Amino acid sequence: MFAQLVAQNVLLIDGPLSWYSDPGLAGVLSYKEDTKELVVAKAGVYYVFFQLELRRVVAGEGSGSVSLALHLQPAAALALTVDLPPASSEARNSAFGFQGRLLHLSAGQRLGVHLHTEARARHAWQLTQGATVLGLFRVT
Amino acid sequence: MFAQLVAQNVLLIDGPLSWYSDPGLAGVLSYKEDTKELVVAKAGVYYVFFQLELRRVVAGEGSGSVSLALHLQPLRSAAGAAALALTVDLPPASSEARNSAFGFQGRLLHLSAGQRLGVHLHTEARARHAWQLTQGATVLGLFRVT
Amino acid sequence: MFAQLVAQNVLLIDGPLSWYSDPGLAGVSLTGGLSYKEDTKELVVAKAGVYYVFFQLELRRVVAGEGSGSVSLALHLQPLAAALALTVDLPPASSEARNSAFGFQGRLLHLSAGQRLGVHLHTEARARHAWQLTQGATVLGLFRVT
Repeated sequence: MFAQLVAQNVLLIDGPLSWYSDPGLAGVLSYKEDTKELVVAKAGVYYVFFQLELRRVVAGEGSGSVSLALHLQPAAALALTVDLPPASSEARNSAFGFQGRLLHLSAGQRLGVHLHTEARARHAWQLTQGATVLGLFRVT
Repeated sequence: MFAQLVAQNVLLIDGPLSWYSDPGLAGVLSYKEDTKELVVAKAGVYYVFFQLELRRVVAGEGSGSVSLALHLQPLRSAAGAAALALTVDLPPASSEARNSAFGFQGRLLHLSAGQRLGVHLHTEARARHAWQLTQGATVLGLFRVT
Repeated sequence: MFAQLVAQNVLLIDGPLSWYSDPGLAGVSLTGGLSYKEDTKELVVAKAGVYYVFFQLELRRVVAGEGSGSVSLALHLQPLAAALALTVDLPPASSEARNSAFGFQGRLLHLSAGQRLGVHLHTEARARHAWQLTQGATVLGLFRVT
C-alpha cells in the first residue's frame, strides 16, 4: 500500500493544495477532489514524506517564506518551511524543501496539505509545477 | 519492525541526545537511558533517517552551525565516521529575520542484532544560548527494508 | 531488493558521477540483482516495481573566501527524463561564513526490469574549485515497495 500525489498549484496563494496522482506511477488510498483530501484506506504506520520546489519568476523581486503543512482532517503531522532568499547579484532563483517521518494513520483518516506564504512580492516566487509531491507507503 | 524517537533536548549543548518514543506512535527496539542509546532488536537493512529543527529563542543573537551524528556503538574500526550526519546552519539575525532552521537526512544502514545507536549533538556556534532544538522536532526514525 | 551507492567524485566537474557500493552494506551480499556497470556510470534495475529512490549531496568550501553559485544533481532513467533533481546553493564567501551545503531528495519511482539509473552533476559557479563534494557524503539509494 502506497501513493504519490503531485500538487496542481503554481501560484503562492495561502490555502489547501489540490493534488493529482503522480503520472509516473501509471502501472498500479483514494484522493477526494471536492474536499481536497487523500483518504487512508487501511490503518497502519506509514512513512509519509513531502517536498516542494520554488522558483523566482519576477527577476529582482520577492523574499519571505513558504510553509507546507499536512493536517489530519478527522498542530501538524508534517511541516516544512522553505526560505525564499531576497534578490541580489547572487542569482539564488530556486528553493527546495523536504521532510519525511513515520506517521500512525487510522483507517479512513483524511489528509490535507496547506500552503502558507508569509512573503513580500509573493507573485515573484511560484511552485515549480511538478515538484510539489506528497508520498507515503506502509510498513505494517 | 519500525521505530521513531523524539529528543528531549532543547539546549544547544555538545553531547549525546536523550530520546523518548514518539507519543504519536502510541499503538505498537528499545532505548537504554543509562547510556542514551537506541538498541536495534533484529538484524536487517534499515532505512534510517533523522531531522533537526532550530528556533531562535533570543532575538538578534545566533551565528553558527549545529551538527547531528549517528554513531554505532561500540565504535567498529574504519575512521569512525558517523553512520548519519546532519549539519544545520543558523541564519544571522539580520533584515530578513529567519527565526528557524531545519535539516533532514536519511539512508540505508546495515544494523546487526543488538546494535547500540548513539546520537550526538555538536555546536560550532556563537551565542548558542539564543537558539534551541524545537520541542518534538528532533526525530530519529527507522524501518526494516528486509 | 535494495541498493545504495557512494560517489567517488570529489572535484566539481560537469558530467556523470562515478559510484561504488556502500561499504557499510558489505555484510548483505544478494541485495537484489541490482548490479552496477562501471563502463556506463549506471546502476541497472533487476526486478521491476515501485521503489523509494533517494539521493544526497554535501559540499564544502575548500578555498576560503572564494566560490559562489549552484550545483545540480539529476537522476536519469534510461530508457525513458530527470527523475530526481537537487539544486544546491554554494553561498558567496562572507564574514557570516556559511561554508557547507546539503541536498536531500527522495520519491517513489516506477522502475522497469533492466532500466539504467544514472546521476549527472552540473555546476554553474564562479571560482568552482573553491567548492567540492565531501567524500562519502554523495549517496544514491533504492528499495522496492511492491
